[PDB]
Amino acid sequence: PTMLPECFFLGADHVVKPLGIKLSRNIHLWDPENSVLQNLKDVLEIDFPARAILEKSDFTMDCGICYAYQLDGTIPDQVCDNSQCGQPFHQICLYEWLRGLLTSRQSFNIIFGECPYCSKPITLKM
Amino acid sequence: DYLLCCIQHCLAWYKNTVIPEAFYEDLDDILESITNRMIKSELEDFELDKSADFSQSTSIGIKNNISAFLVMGVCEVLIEYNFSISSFSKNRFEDILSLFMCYKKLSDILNEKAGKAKTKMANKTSDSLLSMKFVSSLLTALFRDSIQSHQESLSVLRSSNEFMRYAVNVALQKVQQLKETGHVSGPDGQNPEKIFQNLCDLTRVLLWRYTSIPTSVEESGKKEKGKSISLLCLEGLQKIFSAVQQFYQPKIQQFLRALVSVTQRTAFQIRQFQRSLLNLLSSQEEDFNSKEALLLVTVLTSLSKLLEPSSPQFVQMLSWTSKICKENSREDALFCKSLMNLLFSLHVSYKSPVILLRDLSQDIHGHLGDIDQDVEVEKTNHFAIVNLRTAAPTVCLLVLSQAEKVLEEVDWLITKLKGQVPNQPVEKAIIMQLGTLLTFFHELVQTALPSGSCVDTLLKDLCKMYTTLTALVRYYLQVCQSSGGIPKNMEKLVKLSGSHLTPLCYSFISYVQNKSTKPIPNLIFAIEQYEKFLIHLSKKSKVSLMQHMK
Amino acid sequence: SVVKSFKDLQLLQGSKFLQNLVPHRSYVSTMILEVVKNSVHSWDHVTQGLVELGFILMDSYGPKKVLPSLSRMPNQHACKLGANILLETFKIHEMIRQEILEQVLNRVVTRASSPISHFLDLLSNIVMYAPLVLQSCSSKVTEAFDYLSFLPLQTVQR
Amino acid sequence: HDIITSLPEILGDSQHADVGKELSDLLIENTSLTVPILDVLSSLRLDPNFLLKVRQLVMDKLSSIRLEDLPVIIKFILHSVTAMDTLEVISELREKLDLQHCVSSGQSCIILLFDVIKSAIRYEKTISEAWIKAIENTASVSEHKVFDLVMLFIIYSTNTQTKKYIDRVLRNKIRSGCIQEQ
Ligand SMILES: [Zn+2]
Ligand SMILES: [Zn+2]
Repeated sequence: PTMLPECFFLGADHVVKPLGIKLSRNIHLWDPENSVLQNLKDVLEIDFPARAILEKSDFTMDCGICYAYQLDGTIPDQVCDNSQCGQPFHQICLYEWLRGLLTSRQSFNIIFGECPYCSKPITLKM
Repeated sequence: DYLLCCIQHCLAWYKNTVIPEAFYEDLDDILESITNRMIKSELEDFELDKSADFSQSTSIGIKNNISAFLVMGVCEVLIEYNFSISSFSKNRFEDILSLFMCYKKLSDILNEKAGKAKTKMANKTSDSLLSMKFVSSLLTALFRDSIQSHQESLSVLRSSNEFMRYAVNVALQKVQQLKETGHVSGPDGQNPEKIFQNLCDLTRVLLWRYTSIPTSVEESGKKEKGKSISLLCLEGLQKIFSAVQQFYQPKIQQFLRALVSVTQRTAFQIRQFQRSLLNLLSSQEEDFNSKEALLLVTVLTSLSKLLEPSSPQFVQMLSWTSKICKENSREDALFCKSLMNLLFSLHVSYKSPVILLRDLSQDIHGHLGDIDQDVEVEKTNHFAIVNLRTAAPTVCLLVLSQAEKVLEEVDWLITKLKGQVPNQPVEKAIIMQLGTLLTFFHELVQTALPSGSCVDTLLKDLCKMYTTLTALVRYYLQVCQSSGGIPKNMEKLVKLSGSHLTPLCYSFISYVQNKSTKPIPNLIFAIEQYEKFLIHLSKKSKVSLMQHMK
Repeated sequence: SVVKSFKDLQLLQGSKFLQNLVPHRSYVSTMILEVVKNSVHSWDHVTQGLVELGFILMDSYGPKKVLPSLSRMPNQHACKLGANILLETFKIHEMIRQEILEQVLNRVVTRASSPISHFLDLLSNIVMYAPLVLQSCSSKVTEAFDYLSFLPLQTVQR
Repeated sequence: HDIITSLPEILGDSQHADVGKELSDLLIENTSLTVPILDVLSSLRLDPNFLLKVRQLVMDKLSSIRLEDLPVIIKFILHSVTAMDTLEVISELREKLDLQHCVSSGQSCIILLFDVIKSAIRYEKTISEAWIKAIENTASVSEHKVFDLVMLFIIYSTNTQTKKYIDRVLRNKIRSGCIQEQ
């Protein structure tokens, strides 16, 4: 357990990048004598929120297409790469949305399109 | 050998690190017994030099050679151990001296045994096992250290000759190893920063020994004048600087902070090195150790790579070098060759050399004379480093090769101008260059060269000259419909090539052919193509360029 | 074009006469690298060509002559262009990983006859930069471990 | 299973051949212990001649191995190729394998199989060229099996020097009335 777990990052591609970069560069400083949190904190060089307010902080955390949380196990996880929208979605809702539109083009496991709310370039990897 | 080296490094680490119990003393007393008995051991314990003559015919000779190298390595490791034990005990240094005397005896035996056969084996020039950490220490202790607690006991080692040349040989072997692989042999020869640190410290040591104690202190013998320690340290310096430019280019500042930008540091270092070269030369030695002078100019070429061609110190370098080219005669081919190489390399990153090529060609034309043995020309005033034995076999080749480089550059320009159709100044600079090369060839073709490489290279370069003229007149055939007319400067260029060059070209063809395969047919092919395309150009340019031709 | 680029640049830099005359045009090397930065976003169709290109550079101008100006600098820089490319891409295009990686390894394992120094150097840079991205492409390593028995010694340690 | 794998640390460098022999004698006897035997025997010191015999000895019994192991055996078979024996052993293999009998259970193991092949041909060139010849040269029999397509595809998918060669072969195959819908 103390050994490094498989970990990766959801959210804004412009926000996620410095976390992956900083992890990659400092990961050698990971040490399996400490705890997972006590390692992660000096590895990723950031802190966590301890129950900021976990039921309602200040965000309509619903899908903003389906306007629900908990569609069939799935969580709002796919977000915009934008400061002004930051609107979460579901994989399913945002997929069905982008697969409709004429602008969208599909590479191998990726679809690029326009965020419904702000019409900025948003990526979905199935 | 290698086992003991590892052991003693491990135990030194165990002392320095592990203690800050009753185990290491075992190994200590084992080593001390080996020391004391290996002192009073000599060569008939291992039945060496006497019973088997190490022959590379028999098995037993192989046994004795392998054994001797094992012994030599053991000797060295206990040298390291005995040094590592104490703070500079006299008795242990006597033991080290005795060990070294054993080792050096074995070395002079093996040298005889590689004197019977050739030195095809790289087994006596095999690695020492001493850490580079160690060798840095050893040379610091020998030269720089003057602490009286150590001085009394080190003064016996200082009193050596053979020992001191051995010490610098070791460092040189580490350096050669570092050049050829990525890294050196012994312990911590795999972390680059540690190797770098030892590099910097070696560099400081050899600089100090060269600068403080001069070379003109040879009070050993007239056999040691090609083997002076003041020579070996500078040789090391050279290899270090090459190696560190090659491997550790992104650390030269922290490399130099051992010895503010690169310019002032390098300028101050150059001044001292070049003063050293001046005093060696200005000594006016008739014996003339050319080895030290060659190495000095070599190191100056190596160092001059870190002066920017825009710096005033760069121009100071170039002026100084040209001054050396203008003063000091120094009758040895390799000095002139290395120096001219330096001069050109510095010069061209400041300006085109075709003036200097012409002036050097003028010097060439002075000393040799002419084909007709009735042109008395001497222009020795220009450059002092031009002699009967230097400029005739040697300088011609370099000055013509540089001219070839000039022709390649202007060829690239001609190519770009043909492809292009930014117009006028390009061709103006091109024709300026080509005019000066044409005067250059006017001086070269007049000379009487020896029948070696000189004549065929001169003919080949004149073929390149006609090819360049062909490309030029081809570009003028290309361009002359759009603009309409020829610039006056092209008319002057083609006038000078018709009038000056081609007649003496013919005379030189006659001179080379009379004195007794492909280049001369190639030359006449080039000249006839030039005439044909010039006919084409003179018709299609509305300018009569055949009245200047004959 | 890239060879020509480098021949040009070498000739220029050795030579002030040309530096006076010619205005410093960007070199194709630089353009490609800049392509790669712009590439980052959404340019899968360019990157998949990039990789092929770079490996063509490496394959062609890996060393051979030990088994000088002309053979070294516009070959060394070609190969290490390859490498620069593929590293820069491997930072940012997270779906052409395991295909750089697998292609590297493909040139690692079997050859051992052509000098392959550059490939391990590349691989070292690649991995050091983010090893966490190879616990997403891990199987590709463990099948070269089955060939680790058969490899010359300098290769294996390095 | 445990004691066998521990064999090579125990025995000296002398009494190997008879063990090899005795083990080969067990190998024809029992199929359950193909893998560990082959593991050991690749590790012990044998005559090349004995190896070749064991190669043929395993390959006749190739149908008989329970699925799980089949992969690792081929690993053995395909490390144990010279340049020169390539085409006989390949032809035999190409003949003897089925893909018909085997079939989550079947498919996973097959996938691993094809991985092993993919690996093999990636990491050693000659297997590729020989292998296609072993389909091209067996133009005769109309009865070609699931395998041959799959393998041609795979090799097209990997090393690309061969693509033209595959294309020509596939045309000659189609016009010839070998290769067809079903
Ligand atoms: Zn939803
Ligand atoms: Zn948005």
